[PDB]
Amino acid sequence: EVNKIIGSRTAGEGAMEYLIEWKDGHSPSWVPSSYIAADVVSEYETPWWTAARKADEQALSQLLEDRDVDAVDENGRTALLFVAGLGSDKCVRLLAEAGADLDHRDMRGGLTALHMAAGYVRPEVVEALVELGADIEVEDERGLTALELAREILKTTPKGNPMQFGRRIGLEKVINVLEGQVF
Ligand SMILES: [Mg+2]
Repeated sequence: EVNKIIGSRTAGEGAMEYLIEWKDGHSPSWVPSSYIAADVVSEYETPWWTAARKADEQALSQLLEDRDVDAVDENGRTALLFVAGLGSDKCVRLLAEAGADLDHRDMRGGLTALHMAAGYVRPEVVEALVELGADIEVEDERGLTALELAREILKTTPKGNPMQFGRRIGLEKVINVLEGQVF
């Protein structure tokens, strides 16, 4: 008896709830995602995930009016993780300013936005997350901080062509930022 979904929120640990405009006229109220049709939920969430994967700052800003900054997908990713991995410091800052949990861990290894930024070699995003107050000591399921992950990826990166050489330079910048080195 859903007319439309008119809002989203996180609940508890890792759950989503939706604000429902009811067909029969009862005042809108919050229900767990499981109480209503999967297709109506999926169709409501789509523009959010599209905006995050496009690092579309304008669309994220508009959608935030009614939706939770920390909406999670099936794998426990929030928009912050998607835009951090893509290297969008503009969208990282937008979402942080909107109240995103900077320390959110996913369910595909327990990675944070800082692990995504370190692993995809996004030094400006690592800088931004540190500035904005991410807890750099948060560990993934393997017990690795973002700094330890960056060092691991550096050790597995060969030195053989100019693109690989450049990747190593970016990883070294990630490492220097997380170590708190003087620039
Ligand atoms: Mg350690």
